[PDB]
Amino acid sequence: NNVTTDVGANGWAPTVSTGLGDGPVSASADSLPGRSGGASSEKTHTVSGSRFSKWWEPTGSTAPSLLAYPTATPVPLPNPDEPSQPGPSGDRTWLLDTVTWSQEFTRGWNIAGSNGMQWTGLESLIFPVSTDTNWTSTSSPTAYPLPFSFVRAYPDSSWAAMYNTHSMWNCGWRVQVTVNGSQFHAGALILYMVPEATTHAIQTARDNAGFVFPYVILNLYESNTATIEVPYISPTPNTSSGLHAPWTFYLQVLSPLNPPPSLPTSLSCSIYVTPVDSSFHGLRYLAPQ
Amino acid sequence: NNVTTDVGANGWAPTVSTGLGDGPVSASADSLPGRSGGASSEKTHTVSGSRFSKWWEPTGSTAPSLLAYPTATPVPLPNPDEPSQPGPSGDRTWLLDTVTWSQEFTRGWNIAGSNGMQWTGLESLIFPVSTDTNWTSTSSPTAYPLPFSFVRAYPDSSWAAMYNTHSMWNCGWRVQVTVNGSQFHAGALILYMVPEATTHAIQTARDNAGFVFPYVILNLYESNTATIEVPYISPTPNTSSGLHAPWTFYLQVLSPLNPPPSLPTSLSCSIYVTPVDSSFHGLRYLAPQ
Amino acid sequence: VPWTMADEPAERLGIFPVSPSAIAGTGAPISYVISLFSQWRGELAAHLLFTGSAQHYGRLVVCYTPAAPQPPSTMQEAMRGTYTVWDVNAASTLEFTIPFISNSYWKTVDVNNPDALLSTTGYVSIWVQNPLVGPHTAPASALVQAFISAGESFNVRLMQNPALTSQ
Repeated sequence: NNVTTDVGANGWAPTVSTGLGDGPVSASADSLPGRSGGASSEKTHTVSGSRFSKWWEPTGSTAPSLLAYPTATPVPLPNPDEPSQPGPSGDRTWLLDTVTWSQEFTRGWNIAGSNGMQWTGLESLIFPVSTDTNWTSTSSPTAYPLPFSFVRAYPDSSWAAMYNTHSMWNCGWRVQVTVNGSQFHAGALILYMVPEATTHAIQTARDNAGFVFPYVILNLYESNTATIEVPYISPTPNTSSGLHAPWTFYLQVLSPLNPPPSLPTSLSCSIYVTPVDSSFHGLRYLAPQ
Repeated sequence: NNVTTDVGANGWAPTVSTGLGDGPVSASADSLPGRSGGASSEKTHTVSGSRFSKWWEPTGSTAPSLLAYPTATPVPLPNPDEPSQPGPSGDRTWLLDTVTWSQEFTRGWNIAGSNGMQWTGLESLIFPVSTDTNWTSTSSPTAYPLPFSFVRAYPDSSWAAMYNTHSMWNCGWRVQVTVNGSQFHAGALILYMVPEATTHAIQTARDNAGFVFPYVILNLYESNTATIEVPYISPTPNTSSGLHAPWTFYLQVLSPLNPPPSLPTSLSCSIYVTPVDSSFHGLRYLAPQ
Repeated sequence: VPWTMADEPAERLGIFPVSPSAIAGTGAPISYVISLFSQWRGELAAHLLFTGSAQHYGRLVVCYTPAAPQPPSTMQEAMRGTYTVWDVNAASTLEFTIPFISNSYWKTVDVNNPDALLSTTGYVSIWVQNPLVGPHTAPASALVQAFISAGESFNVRLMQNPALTSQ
């Protein structure tokens, strides 16, 4: 017990899969040779260690500031090419956007500025994502899709240079926001990192259960800044350039800004973005996002 | 003997520089700590190994294909910042230009195509060098100034990306040209690498003594291609971006093309360029050439 | 450099080139030593003393950009170089190091040609990151005193006529 079902258990050689009786078939781990990638922070990619004959041959936030998830283990890559790394010119803290936070904003109000995008999941994204109609909307923007917003903000960076030149990329992300209020100010913002942002996922991030996602709170009672970092995620070991946003940043309001009387009714915020441990595979011609 | 003059010899302590007699003063080698750069190919830059009290404190070509000069030894750099390297995306063989070689061209005729520049030393270069009037002239272009011609040919390369983002660079150069002629064709081209190309230097490269400069001959009698590579040169350990051309390529005619009768009176040429071991220092905003 | 509560983000409060036109005429003791000689090198230590109130809060980003034909026009363009976002309410003074990211080993002290390749290392500028905030009945402005002195690797050589004939 060992519930009454059968998870596996598995079998082999003719135990759980013979011509007399059967249990449910299970897939085994594929042991592959190749260059160690996928998991950011711990890249250290190096060489690894035909096999058939032919017929013609003879608690929580805003406590500390640590990664939302712990970094995972590297895996052997399918492609044999050596990656191109931007280094310190790419992996650095960039000023993503500067946005205003007024008291009129209520619970679960996503805040974004000029470099941000209106993305509640219902917007019809015209391909490619670099089309101006995606970023300019009748209402205020809400999200910061990575790396789409980062590449648009700095199209001339070494990170974006390789991003428009390689078919696939791999890096983590660190977002920080600084909001200075006097000791007389009150209010709280939440820095959300939403994986694979879609209609239902973004609306549940506004709600009470949203704290399942990576989060840190920027409470004006004690903090002036809050940092959050997330390692790389994707269904593939390397993400396709211009066609996939693994992480998206959301700066929403938990407790509406409560400024002291006779002071401004809004505070300025500065959003930063940091790609962590970047590698790019498959060099070819320039194809922007 | 020891000629009758005095080269040094030098002195110290009070030998060749005392209050009783003097010889000519000489400068000593400055022993500096820093990161090992300057000399390309052999970069391997690493850390090295106040010293006064204060008052308030208690045969030749076209034989083989080797470097025109041997690579020199590294030197400690004055700047403390770690360089950014483009790697294989930058250090690679690029198709610089495709140009025609007709029989009408005589001895010492510099050949260059669309990506080339008219530079005999007499042209008035309007600053910055990216101005269109420098590259478009009433007559045919003649030279390929490096890296000016390389950056203009591929403005979106990772090499040019860092080149427009860093104040200084350091790399060698390798130029190759392929000219296919049948066994019935005759003629010879010279691949010149001219250091600090100026009015007098470019005209002497056309003349008989030009073979003092780095050279390889592309003789149609035996060869279809000829390669030449040169290490880095400059008055400073790192060259200023957009304001200095250490090397310039010249593909001139030694023996005019002598094609067989009833065949085309010109052959096509493909010029390649290869930056060797590239490093970039001093990261800041985007300032193109 | 003055700094008020009315100053918005991305507002430039000051900028100076790191060339003998500025570093040799600040009035500081270091500027006199530089003008005596013809060549200099090494790091320069900048100290921004916040002489505001203990109730004031905000941020001023101090950027150092290496040599270029044109100086930085906006805050984000200046933040592409070596910078430090300085929160004024911590210690009184900010210890900003100006690194010697230089083309050659020595820089010339020639006031007639300050923008030369072998003269200037770049620009240093102060921008408003987060606007100055504080409780009501607090001062609406706060002065920041910018000091400059020599780093631990700063050197000078080749003596020249002092005073200078400048302009």
